[PDB]
Amino acid sequence: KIVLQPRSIVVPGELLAEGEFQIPWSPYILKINSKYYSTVVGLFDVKDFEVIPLEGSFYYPKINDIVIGLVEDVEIYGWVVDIKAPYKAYLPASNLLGRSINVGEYLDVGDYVIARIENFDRSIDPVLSVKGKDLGRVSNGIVIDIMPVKVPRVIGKNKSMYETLTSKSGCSIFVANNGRIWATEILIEAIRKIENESHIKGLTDR
Amino acid sequence: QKIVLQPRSIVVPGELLAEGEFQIPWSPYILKINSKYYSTVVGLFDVKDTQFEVIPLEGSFYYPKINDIVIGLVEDVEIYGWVVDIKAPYKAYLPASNLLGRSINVGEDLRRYLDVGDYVIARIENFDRSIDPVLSVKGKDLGRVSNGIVIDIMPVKVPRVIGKNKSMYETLTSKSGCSIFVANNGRIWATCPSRFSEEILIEAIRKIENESHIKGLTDRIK
Amino acid sequence: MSSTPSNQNIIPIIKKESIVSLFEKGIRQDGRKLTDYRPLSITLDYAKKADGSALVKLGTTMVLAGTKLEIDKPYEDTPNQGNLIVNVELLPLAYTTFEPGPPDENAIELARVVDRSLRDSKALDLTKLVIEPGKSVWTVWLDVYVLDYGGNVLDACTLASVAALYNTKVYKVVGKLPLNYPVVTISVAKVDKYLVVDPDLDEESIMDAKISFSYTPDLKIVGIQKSGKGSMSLQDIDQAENTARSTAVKLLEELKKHLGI
Amino acid sequence: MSSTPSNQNIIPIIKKESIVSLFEKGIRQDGRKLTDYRPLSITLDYAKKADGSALVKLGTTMVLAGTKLEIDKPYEDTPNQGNLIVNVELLPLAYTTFEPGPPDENAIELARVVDRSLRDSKALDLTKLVIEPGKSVWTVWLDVYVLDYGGNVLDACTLASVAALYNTKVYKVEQISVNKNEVVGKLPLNYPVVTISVAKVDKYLVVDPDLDEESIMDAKISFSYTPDLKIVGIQKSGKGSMSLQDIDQAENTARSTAVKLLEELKKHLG
Amino acid sequence: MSSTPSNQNIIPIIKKESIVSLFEKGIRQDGRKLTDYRPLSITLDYAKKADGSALVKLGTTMVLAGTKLEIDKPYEDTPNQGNLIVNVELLPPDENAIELARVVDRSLRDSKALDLTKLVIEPGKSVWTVWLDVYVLDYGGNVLDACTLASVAALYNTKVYKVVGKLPLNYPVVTISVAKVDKYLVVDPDLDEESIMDAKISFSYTPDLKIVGIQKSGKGSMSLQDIDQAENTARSTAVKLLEELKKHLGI
Amino acid sequence: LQVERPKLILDDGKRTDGRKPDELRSIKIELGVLKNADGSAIFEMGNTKAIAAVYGPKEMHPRHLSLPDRAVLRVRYHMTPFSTDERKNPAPSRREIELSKVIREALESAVLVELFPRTAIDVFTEILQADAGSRLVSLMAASLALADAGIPMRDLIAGVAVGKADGVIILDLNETEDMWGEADMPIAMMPSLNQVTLFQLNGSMTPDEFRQAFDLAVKGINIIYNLEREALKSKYV
Amino acid sequence: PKLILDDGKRTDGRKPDELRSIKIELGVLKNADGSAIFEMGNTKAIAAVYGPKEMHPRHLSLPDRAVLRVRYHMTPFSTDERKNPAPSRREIELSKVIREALESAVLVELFPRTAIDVFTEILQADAGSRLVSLMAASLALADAGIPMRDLIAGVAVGKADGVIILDLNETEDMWGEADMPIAMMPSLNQVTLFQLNGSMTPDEFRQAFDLAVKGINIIYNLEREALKSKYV
Amino acid sequence: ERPKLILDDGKRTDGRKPDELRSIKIELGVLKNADGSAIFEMGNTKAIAAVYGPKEMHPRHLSLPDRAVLRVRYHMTPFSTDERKNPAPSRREIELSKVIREALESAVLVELFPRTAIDVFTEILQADAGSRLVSLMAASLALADAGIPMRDLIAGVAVGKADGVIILDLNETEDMWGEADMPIAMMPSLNQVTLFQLNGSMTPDEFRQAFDLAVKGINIIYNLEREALKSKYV
Repeated sequence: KIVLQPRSIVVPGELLAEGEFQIPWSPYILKINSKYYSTVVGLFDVKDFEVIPLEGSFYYPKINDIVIGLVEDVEIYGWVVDIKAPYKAYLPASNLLGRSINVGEYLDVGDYVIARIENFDRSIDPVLSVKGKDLGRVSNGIVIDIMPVKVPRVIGKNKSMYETLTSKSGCSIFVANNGRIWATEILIEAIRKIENESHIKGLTDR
Repeated sequence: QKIVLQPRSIVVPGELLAEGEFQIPWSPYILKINSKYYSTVVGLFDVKDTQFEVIPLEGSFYYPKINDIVIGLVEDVEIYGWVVDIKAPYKAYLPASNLLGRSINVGEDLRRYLDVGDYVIARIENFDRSIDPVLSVKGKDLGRVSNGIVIDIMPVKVPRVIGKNKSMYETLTSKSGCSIFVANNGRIWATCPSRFSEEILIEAIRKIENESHIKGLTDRIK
Repeated sequence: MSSTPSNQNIIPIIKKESIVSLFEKGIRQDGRKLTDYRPLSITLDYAKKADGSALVKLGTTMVLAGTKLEIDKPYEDTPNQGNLIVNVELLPLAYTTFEPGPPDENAIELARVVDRSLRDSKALDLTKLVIEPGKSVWTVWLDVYVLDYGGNVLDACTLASVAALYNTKVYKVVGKLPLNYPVVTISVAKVDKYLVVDPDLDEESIMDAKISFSYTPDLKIVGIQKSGKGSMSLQDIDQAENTARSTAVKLLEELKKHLGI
Repeated sequence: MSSTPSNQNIIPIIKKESIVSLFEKGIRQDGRKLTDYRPLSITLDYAKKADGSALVKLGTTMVLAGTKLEIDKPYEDTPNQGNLIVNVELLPLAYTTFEPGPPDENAIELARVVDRSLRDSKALDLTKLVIEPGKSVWTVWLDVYVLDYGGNVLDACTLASVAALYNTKVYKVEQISVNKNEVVGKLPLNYPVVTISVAKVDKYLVVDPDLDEESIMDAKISFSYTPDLKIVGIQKSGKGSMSLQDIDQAENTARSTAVKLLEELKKHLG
Repeated sequence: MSSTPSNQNIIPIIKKESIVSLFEKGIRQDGRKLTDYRPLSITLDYAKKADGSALVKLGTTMVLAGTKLEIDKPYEDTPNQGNLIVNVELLPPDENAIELARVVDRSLRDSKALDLTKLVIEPGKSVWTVWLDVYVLDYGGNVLDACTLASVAALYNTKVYKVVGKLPLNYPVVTISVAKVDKYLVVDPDLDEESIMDAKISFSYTPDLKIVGIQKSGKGSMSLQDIDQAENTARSTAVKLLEELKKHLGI
Repeated sequence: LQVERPKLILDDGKRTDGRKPDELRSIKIELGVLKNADGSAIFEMGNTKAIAAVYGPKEMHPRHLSLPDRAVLRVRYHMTPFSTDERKNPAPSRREIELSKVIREALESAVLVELFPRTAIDVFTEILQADAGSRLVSLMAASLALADAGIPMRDLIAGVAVGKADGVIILDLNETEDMWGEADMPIAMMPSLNQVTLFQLNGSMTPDEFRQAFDLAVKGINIIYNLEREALKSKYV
Repeated sequence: PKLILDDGKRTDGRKPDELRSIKIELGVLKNADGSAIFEMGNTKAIAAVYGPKEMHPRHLSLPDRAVLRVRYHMTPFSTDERKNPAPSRREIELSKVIREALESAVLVELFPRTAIDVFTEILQADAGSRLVSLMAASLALADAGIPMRDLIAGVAVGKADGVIILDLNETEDMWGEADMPIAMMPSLNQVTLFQLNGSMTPDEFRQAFDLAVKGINIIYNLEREALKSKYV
Repeated sequence: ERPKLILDDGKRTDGRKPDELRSIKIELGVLKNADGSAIFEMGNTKAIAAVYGPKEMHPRHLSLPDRAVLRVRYHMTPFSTDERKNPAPSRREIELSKVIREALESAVLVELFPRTAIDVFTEILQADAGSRLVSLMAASLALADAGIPMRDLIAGVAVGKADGVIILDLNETEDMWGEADMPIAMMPSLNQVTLFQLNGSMTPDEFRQAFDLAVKGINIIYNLEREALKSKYV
């Protein structure tokens, strides 16, 4: 049993550690027999080892997550929502209302929506719920798209960044798991700078 | 008018069987125009009592009749169930709620109960003209198959492999090496121990297909 | 057949509601004015095996054009000219939704519009490409490859086209092409009730229509093409050519600077 | 399109298992060992209107190749040589998922692999093939039509290809235009060429893989040999991968079989 | 590949049974007899830039055919005749278009109605090529007959150049199609009749009433007697059709 | 183009077919010519002839090709092999693929497609005689056919190709002018709404020549538009 | 060329009412629900059938009957001059003509919403290919147990030097006066395929009509027995 | 006329020793509307790849229930060769697109995205032998530049034979006029071969010698790939 690196930059195929660890399943680690390999351009780490992806422009759905989506199509029984995933999400018309449809043609093609993934696995596309607090149709400000990878980075590290982006410009910017923040001048920019300068520490600044 | 032209002959499509009116039910293998009766398939002309029919000597496709018991193959895992190949012109569908006995929970099927590649024993709960065959895995010994070998045959020799009064069942269920479950599907599921004197029995179900016309067969099997 | 496009590029409502409020103050989302062209980059001799090439970056639109010369027969149609063959392609690599195979309709239009603005402008004199009359002649194959659809691809196509032709060295090395003068194409988009110069992807997804005007150095109109589902007023066309021509002065100069004049 | 094939017929999750333990014991289900080819047969002059033809039955794989000679211009890309054109077609007839139209991808690959192995071995030369230089030349059309897809189609294609070229009768150019009555003589053939495909199934190497074995294999590698046991073409196929030792050993197992194969091929044609 | 046509448009079971009752008294829905053709019209020199053209209105079937002449080289296969190329196009090549083109070509070529050998300018070198493009503008049923009437008419309308004169045309050729509907034979079947028919058979005649082209079409089948009689009805009609054609062509 | 002539504007200010610089060719319209078509028209401009056929709003064959909120227009521009001087290959050319798109987009702003979501409206045109202006003759035949099909529209589309021959601004170009002139500027519009539907230029013009030809087309279009309204009118009651 | 030599015999030594040699072979392909090889002298054809299966695009299928998909294709080495394998205008015509022939025999009503695929290759051509191809198809469908009203037997009757002749060879197709392919369901006496190419008098038409029917009944027996070599 | 490929000292026409690589240039993230992108240069051979990350398959019956579908394309611009090449996909381009796809099929962890599609498109801007490998490596790096999980990067070289001399990374003169041309690509850390072809002729022994020469040429490129992706800002 031996680990090979402290916390360097790691590439796909790069050997991490070998032997008997366990070690839950990560999409960023592949293990054949005893050897452990990174599967992504990422950052090696440990605690109690792991790879934090440094690259990745898609979002991978987890049940319970809060995402800001974009309505692509309206169906007869609901709405098709884009959530930056390999799969398109579906918001049932029932969930939005009070539970049924008097067959009528309501948000439309291009409306942003904050919602929670209520259901998702390997045989289904993500199903959205608009039930909770602040969940609903976004009707203002701007939606800033970022790599779903930099989601935790735009915040800190003890919520540090969140107060710094807000104490220079505008208001309640919402960092969704989705890699999309809803803003309410411009910030695109500094979230385009913490966006690209993320590799370099200690965070910040200005 | 009422004359039969043949004794017990090997019959071909477009071959004359009978003249005039008989009281036969509709069959895919016999076409009657006005008063003449013709074979539609390469088969076996059989006369019993007032009736006659054609046991087909060829047919690699299975045709569904309600409440049949087939052994199928999971091709696709749908959101609310599974799509299954049962050797038919139509692909069958096994509802998820039928298998679980309940509606699917919020975060279930990776596959788990049945995956793409799994064998299934199920009965055709519902089928017809407007619908594709719907299945049920409820009865005894239905559901997923978890060992042995599955032998594919022409679905048309299914009655012959079981034989008259289920007798080719136990002559093969007892030189070996069973339970040999002859599904109506043209697929039998064998479960020999067995390594490795083997159930190359498989070649015996092949010899049945080569000579269904030759009699008495149930004794030529040895 | 030739059908209304199915899918599709869905621009958000709020990213359209706010784009118009920006127009109201005469500024666009990237910061430029309603009359400003996007930043222009021209890299001559990018494709090293081409007789002449140009890699044009216009905003986020990337276009590469290469030339290939050969000796062929002049057609039954006047045997006192060379040949010009324009082939434009949108590669399945430039945009997410794009698919492989033959040119598509937009691809054919882009090719045809660039062909006309080169041929009719007398920008490239074909009569001088004759080696011996009715016999052997130079054939100019111009292949335009769009590598990143960032909007206003017609204008970037023309810039790369002219640039590639000026970078072309003829052999058996003898000299450049018999080029009279550079040609530019300026696209003006009717967005709402505004006329906007060099539209980007978002602007192209919200516009009613666009009209493209091609100019020679003497500021002579040498090609016009209207595109889009929507319609424009007579006053929109009249004003769009005014806006287009004023920009043609600026654009011909930055083009020359890049082409070594 | 060049996409992952969206059809598997689905090999049973249990069929794969039984073929893996029939292995180990080092045997197959058609009774042969891991280094055995299937029963082979070659019928010369099967298609009477071809200049030369062969019907190859390799196991349950059935392939038919015919030749057709024509006088053409050469290219001004080198012109003291004739032409070889290979067209392989996996016919709707051979397998349930095959549909008709232009050659597919597997078709094109099979054609190009066979073409390289015939052209690069210099087995067909050429030789020759000029009737008068930079002016007139023989053009050999070789059309290989797979009639039944039973696995290891590449090797069956090569056997039929070589056998059909050996069956080819050439005719008289008489000023200009061809004839018939005066059959001049055979094709400019230096030697026969064979292809051996070894499939990596689970942890085993398997020579002449059939349909069931091809459906469960990780990958297969094909080795082309001249009679002097010189390697003249290699092609790897499949979704999966092999180790360096797998390839190293795959070529050993292929070469030992090339001796057995070249002699059975020779018996079938002289 | 070549598949059973999926788009069907469906025929009412009650409509067919009313069409059959009208047959039972020897009349049709458009009022004509079981042996009558639909009203025919032929406009020569309709497409002005063609060498020769014909706009044919037969019932509600409209067909336009134009000719184009060029100087090409005769093929290796016999260099002592000109060229005829027939391209048919249903304008809503498909399968029906290819069939129609091929049946029109055969009956024109085999009847020796248009002498190709006389189209030679100089043997083995330069020859006249006749392009025949037939464009079905309105599919009103029995399009094959309207295709042949248009083709012949356009050939007769064609003026050759150095203006010199007509083609080496021996005689006109007509084609008569006879549909088996229910238990009846119907001449010049319209759209509804084609939608309810078992099959149709087409007979081409030169002025002898000599058979110079036959083609059967459709999902269903006819008896031997049906064919025997269909040609007998077809031939009697050919006499009537040739004389209306000649009137249109100016003989 | 040769490099000095042939003569385009002749020896008194009259063209090679006898027209003044501001005169239209003869126009002939005919409606409902095809019986198994929901709408049809023949349009003639001098020597240019086109026939259009329409198949009213109907269901789309493959689902994903249809649009959820509007009809899909399927427009075809094709030239018969005998419509030109040299036999033209009936396989669609690059010219025909371009014009089909340009004509479709022209009609996209006139046809009220929002009225028939998830449907397809098919519009097929054939050029039977080509003598310049075909794309415009074809588009007008399409507009008239659509009207002949009772499919709702914002306005009819009238169009002409204004141009330049010997430094002279001319209306409605013939074949000789298109081939040997300096400019060819097809303009089509919805005259009642003063909205331009199609706009192209091939050749060369000055900013001022552009606006003078632009003016000449508008008054040429207003005459064609009158002939269109009255062609559909005969049905006198 | 002289076709009916002055003695009453043909170029290949046959009488005016004689068939070329015939060889039929069933179940030749393993991956094919039904197959057959048909030889008619110098014409060789092979057919494969893939039993009722699902249609790939939903809207190309029929709610009440199966769709037939038939193909006629000639190999590039089946002719005397190399034939382009891309489907010719001839092959597209004959594919339809053979499909429409089989539409009246195959009981399509039994398998609604499905597709039945029938593919045929001509390995050797010498006139009669379209009928040999059709007969190979018919037998292949039977070798698969797809219900059919009756087998389809067919010959090309014809005319050489005024002499009405049965089963044309290549010389007869390309130099004779007429060529009349006829195929039918002989037990139901229903004509399934009928074409004429060349020229015949109304009387000659009816004479050759009769010659074809007796030539048909001979091949029909050869078909029934060929499917009966099960063992009977 | 066939040029002498090996002087006369053991050097090549371009100046390399039998075991030397051409100059390698790598550039990541060159396209803006593409989930991943890369440029790869091997001497005079230049290629550009774009990836469009896991997304929904257009027709449902072309997708897979348990894994993503790879859509890989190899295409040569008309001005990449010396004589203009017809832009329509030739038989060579159709073969290589399949061989490049299958090479990626063992590296790209497709099991993570059932019912989806991963699109990879390559363009050859300059050709000089090795194009299929340069294409494949640009593809591999582009997929990494997109963050799509992979078993290991793919590095490749064409090993060959010139004047009885076994050589590494052939140039245009060597592919055209040499005896053998053997493109080999693998996942170097897992020691699994991903692409393996031979065009020409070799003895069993020369096969194993070139085999070894490729493996060490691969390992060099492998580190150039790794570090090119690793030029983080560390």
